[PDB]
Amino acid sequence: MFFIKDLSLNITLHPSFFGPRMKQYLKTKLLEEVEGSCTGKFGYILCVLDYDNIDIQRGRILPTDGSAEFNVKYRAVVFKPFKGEVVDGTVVSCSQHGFEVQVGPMKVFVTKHLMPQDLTFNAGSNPPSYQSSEDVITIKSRIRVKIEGCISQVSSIHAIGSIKEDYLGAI
Amino acid sequence: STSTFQTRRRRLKKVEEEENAATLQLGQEFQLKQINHQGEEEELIALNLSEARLVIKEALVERRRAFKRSQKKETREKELESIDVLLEQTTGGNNKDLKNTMQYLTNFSRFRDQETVGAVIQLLKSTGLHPFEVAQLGSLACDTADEAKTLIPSLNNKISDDELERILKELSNLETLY
Amino acid sequence: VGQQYSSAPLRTVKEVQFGLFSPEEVRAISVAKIRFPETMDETQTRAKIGGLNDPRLGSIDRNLKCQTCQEGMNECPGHFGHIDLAKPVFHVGFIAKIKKVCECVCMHCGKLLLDEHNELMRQALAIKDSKKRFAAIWTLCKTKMVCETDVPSEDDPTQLVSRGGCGNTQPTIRKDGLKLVGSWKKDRATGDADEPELRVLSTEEILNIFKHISVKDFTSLGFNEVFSRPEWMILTCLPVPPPPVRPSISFNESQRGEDDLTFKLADILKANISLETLEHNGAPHHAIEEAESLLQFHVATYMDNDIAGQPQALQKSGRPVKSIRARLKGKEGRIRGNLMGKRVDFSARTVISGDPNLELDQVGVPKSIAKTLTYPEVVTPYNIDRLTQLVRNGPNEHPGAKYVIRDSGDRIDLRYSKRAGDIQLQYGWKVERHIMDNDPVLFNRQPSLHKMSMMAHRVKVIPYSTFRLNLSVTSPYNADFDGDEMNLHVPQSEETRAELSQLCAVPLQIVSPQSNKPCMGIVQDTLCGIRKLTLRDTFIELDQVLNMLYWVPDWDGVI
Amino acid sequence: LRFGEMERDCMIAHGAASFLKERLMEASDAFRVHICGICGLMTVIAKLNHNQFECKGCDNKIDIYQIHIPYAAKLLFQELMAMNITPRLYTDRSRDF
Amino acid sequence: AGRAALYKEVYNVIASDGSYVNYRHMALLVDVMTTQGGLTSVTRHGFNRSNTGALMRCSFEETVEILFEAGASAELDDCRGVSENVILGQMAPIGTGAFDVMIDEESLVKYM
Amino acid sequence: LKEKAIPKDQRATTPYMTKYERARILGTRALQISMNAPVFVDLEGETDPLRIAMKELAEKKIPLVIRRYLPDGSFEDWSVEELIVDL
Amino acid sequence: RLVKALEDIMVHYDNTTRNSLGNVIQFIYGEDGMDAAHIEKQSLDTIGGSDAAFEKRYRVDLLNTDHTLDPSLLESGSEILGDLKLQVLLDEEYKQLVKDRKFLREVFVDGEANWPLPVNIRRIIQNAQQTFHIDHTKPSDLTIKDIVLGVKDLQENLLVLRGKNEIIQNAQRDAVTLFCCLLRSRLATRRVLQEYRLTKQAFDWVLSNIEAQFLRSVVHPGEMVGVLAAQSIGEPATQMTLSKKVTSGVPRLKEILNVAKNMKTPSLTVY
Ligand SMILES: [Mg+2]
Ligand SMILES: [Zn+2]
Ligand SMILES: [Zn+2]
Ligand SMILES: [Zn+2]
Repeated sequence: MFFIKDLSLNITLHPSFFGPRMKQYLKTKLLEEVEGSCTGKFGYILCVLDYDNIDIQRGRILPTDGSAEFNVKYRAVVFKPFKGEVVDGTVVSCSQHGFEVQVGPMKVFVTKHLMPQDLTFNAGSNPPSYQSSEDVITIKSRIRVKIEGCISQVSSIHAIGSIKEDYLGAI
Repeated sequence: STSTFQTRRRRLKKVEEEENAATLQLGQEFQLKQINHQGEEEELIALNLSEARLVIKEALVERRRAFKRSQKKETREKELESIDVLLEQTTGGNNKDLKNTMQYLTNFSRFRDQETVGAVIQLLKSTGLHPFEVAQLGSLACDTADEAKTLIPSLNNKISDDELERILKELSNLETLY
Repeated sequence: VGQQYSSAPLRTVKEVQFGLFSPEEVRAISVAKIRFPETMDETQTRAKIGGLNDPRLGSIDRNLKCQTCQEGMNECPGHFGHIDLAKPVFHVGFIAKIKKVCECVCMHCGKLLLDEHNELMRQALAIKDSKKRFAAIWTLCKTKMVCETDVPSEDDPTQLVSRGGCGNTQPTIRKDGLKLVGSWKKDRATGDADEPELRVLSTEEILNIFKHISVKDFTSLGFNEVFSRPEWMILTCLPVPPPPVRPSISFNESQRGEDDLTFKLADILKANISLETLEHNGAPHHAIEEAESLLQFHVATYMDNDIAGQPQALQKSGRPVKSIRARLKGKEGRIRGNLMGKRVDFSARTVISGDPNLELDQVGVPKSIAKTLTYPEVVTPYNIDRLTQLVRNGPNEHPGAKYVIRDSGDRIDLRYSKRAGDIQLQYGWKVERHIMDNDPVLFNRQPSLHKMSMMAHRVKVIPYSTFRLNLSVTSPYNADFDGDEMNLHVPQSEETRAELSQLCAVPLQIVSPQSNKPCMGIVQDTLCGIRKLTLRDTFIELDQVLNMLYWVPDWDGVI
Repeated sequence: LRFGEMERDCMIAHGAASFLKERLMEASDAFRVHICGICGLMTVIAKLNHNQFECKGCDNKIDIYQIHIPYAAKLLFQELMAMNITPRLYTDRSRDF
Repeated sequence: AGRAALYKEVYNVIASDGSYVNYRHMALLVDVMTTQGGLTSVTRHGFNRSNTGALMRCSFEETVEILFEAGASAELDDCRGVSENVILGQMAPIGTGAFDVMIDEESLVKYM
Repeated sequence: LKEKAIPKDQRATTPYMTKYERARILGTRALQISMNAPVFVDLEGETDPLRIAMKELAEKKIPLVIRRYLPDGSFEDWSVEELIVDL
Repeated sequence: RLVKALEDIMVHYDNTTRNSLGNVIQFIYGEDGMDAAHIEKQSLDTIGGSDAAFEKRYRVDLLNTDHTLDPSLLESGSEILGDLKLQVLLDEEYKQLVKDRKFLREVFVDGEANWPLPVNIRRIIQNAQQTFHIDHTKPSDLTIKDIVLGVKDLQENLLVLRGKNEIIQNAQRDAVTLFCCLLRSRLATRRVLQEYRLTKQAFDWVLSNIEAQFLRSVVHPGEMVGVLAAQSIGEPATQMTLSKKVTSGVPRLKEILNVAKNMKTPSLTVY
């Protein structure tokens, strides 16, 4: 589900910060761009694992301006969904079309027309809810979701979920 | 424009993007065999929930130590605020994704102690099962074989129902209280 | 360098792969939809229509439209277009090879003539070269005739083992302008009576055999799998170069101004429309190709207009045509006149005059030239005082500056502006200043035949409009004074100044690797005088002696 | 002024690499084009605002590279493309050596 | 010996006109003409036929004719030569560019 | 193919700094100095960036390392600290 | 044409001269690895002269009264006269000079003494004579053990190609061979004490300076030789403003670079 993977980043650094502790700033600007990034290939880069001993390596100077390029090898906590993965989380928003279940940093939407038939959307419910036999689905409700499709965006990945299958639904 | 690593040579073509179902078919980046920065082949590290919490926490704790080096010259709900205080002193602040992660991760952490987590991995990574399955089993509340092999359908014939049933029983026993 | 920041990471081009366009890629790359042979004009109205040049292509009238991309000409590169063809057309430069492959591969079935079975072919296949291997082959396929069904193996010539099929005879092909003619054999002096058979090899037929050539048979000849399939030597879909390649000049507004290539493409499409119109209409069986050869003419002359065919495909004026090949030919032709040798900025050309007073390294730059020529200096805590005063002095008074560049990509024209007199210079900014004394400069006298002829010089800004140099540097330069002109170059970064002052400096070029000897000597007046001075006959008295001693700047002051 | 073929040769002889480049770039052409990672052709849409890239035809928004090349080179590559020849631009070594 | 005969002849052209030239210069030219096995001429037919870079070879007369048969044979230019980087406007592996200059973070700390 | 990169031993290139090497280091440093990079050597009162680089080289307090290239693709690493300045 | 045919050629870091593909043209540039700017026409004193006069300038014989060094030239001269151990080392110096006599005559059949060679040795000693202010009367203090060994130790410092194995070190011998012959021709026992008047301080200064100037006389890996060589031949061709009535100059140079089957004027010399 969650991943520890090795990856790199190329940083262009102005001559101005060739000071005594550029090792500090290199690691600082690394975290500012890396921590919180989201790509279609790698996914949510959540946190940089193992600070210190991050081998910056001997970086080369650019041909024209005195700037430097550094290839930074590091470990990181990586996370992204798959079109068949089953996870569980907390619900947030709720509408006529379904609810949005949040799993970690990710927001997964489930559609009414992908849930069990015997589930109604209550109109005058506050907060808004879904009703069944004894089952109650509101904000704080814990729901296990099956990921059907994965859609990648700019700094976010979203998924279409389903609870029609058995052993899913609510906990 | 981050990425980097493992990059082979896609000489034109490439080709027909593969669908990524529970058929263990994941993106090229996440295969059973992958290299490390030391320059050697290593098994893919698949983290399960609760284990991921310790992985992030340790990295955050040992971060603050080295973060203060330059600056010279438990009980579920109580952990929620303690991590929240830790976030505003080490993380870049705007990492709202990680804030959402830690709140979620500490809530649905099946285990607590480094003692308990260790024994789970020793039991799971001895069956010789594939990495993604190992992570899914130690993150979801499983009671029955049909509850397990239908949520993680990659298993099916890789292990008999009776053998998996014991593991789930030994998971429910080692499942730490809240 | 090109205005605006890019989120894409910058890198260097390590490898240049040379392949041929695949028709599927031509269609996929472009957003042309190009169909109208009419240039533009929205029914007489300004701006351009969704036909020729513009549909998501390059902008013209200082606008934005360019497939949402915007940017506006400057910055915006040239994205391509695709144009459909009624029938396949031969690429002019490949006619030789297309013919060569046709003699190396039999028709109908489309397979190799000789294989691993026959000798001489073995020694041909073994060579690990791209085009040397392709070169015979050739002769072992030029004999030749007959796509044989079975021949003897690596044993006794009695048991003939079979490989492929189709026992047809191969035609012998010659070159005829833009089309191919194949003469066949038979019919064993009983069918007919005497004469062979003559027919025209149509492009569609030719292409069909090429698309049937086997996978390994591509690589057996000088071709690659996913880069250069022989089927792409023949064009199915033609790419259309965007406006930056063939610019619209537009003098005034109600006038015109299109480049040579735009008209040729309009002639291609005009010819292409007719061939499409005829096909699904009442087409005269074999009077259609009397217009296909006209399409095999425009597409041919569009790429090359200098062939043994002869017609110069002249534009209606007497003018030939600026074909794409002509744009790349030696001298002032993109490669030799625009890439290997460029017209450069920060330079000056004027007449030279001899000065027996300037140092060996020194160059006498005129005041006017020093006023125009510019060096970009950085605002540094070492020269803020040196720069702020220089900016205030203005671009008119000699020791001054004409431009101030801020942290953002912004220009301040000091000669105009509104707050030119004020300005508080900031750390990190760039001030483009005048040529000061002792600025390293590259100094040239074309023709430049030497490592000399291009030397680094110290600047001493002097009155009068002539370049001035030491007499001893005349022989390495050459260089006389009978109306001789010389070039000058000014560096733009501190890094390049070092490359001048540490490798190109005049004092460093004294002794020449040319002939393990000094290339500079004291010549003329000073050489004639040094003799007359150093005579037994000649003597000097106090009054002149003291003067002569003072002329030496490194004199120890001891008479 | 002209910095011709003869003029270039002298700077090679001197070995002044940065200066030879600086004549050909910042004082001449100097242009920023974008290449696709797969096809070495300057065909990518460069919306330098909302970050949208794309190389529809190869189809990807991720693998893109920025290059500083002369404008005459841009022309050269494009003029060769009009003649059906693809001058691919790759930013990494493949054939080794 | 054929090389030596060529050098001895080349020398007798320049040295006959009251001019002296160092061994290495004529010796390099005489080698470049002979090293490849035959006599690689200083001509369009000679050296410009060799395995040298496709984009480099084009900067001499043939231009297009090479560029046509370079894409046909799918020749990859290594870009290790002068002309290659000259056209691409990059710093060529020439004297000053024959190497990479790097910064050491560890050494910088020592200098403070 | 992997490595490549001759270790800090086995180095067999001229230990002397070549005129081509020196001419760039002095240029690359002077550029950086003018670009507001931190200066290591105490300035006697000099303002010219190229002159500072010449004082930086004389005291060998330049934090730069040259990567000399061999025709095969492998390289040697030499620091300006190690390199001898004759010329 | 010459420039365009030689563009890529430069001396790489292993001191070989490749082009762009990696093809070696010269294993050591100029067959010695010396930059042309550090070279002068110095005379090889080994070749020139008769067999008789050669002996009167190089033969050191401690086992003779009429052919030994007069003890007025060396302070330790009188106590060395007749030493067997030292004559062996002196014979190893002279026997080397005789080997050089034949070696150079196997190369230069003409017998031309003056040839382009790196490092001026004439002036490097000329300075030493007046920098220390040494008189041509009072004897030296340089032992024969100091002189003959100091020269042999110097030859181990004149490195062109920094070697490690057999081949490169074996090619190292070949690269410096000619320079060593000139070195031994000037720094022979008789030459040092009789023609010059060096002291220990002057001798160790001369050695330290010959060594240092040689390391400067080496080719700096980076020098674009191809373009430098092409321009060194094409330029003197421009200044060419014009039995010996045989294809001379200009068009003869054209024919050479063209490589045509038929020469304008053939003619073969027979001996
Ligand atoms: Mg004249
Ligand atoms: Zn655009
Ligand atoms: Zn057949
Ligand atoms: Zn692409």
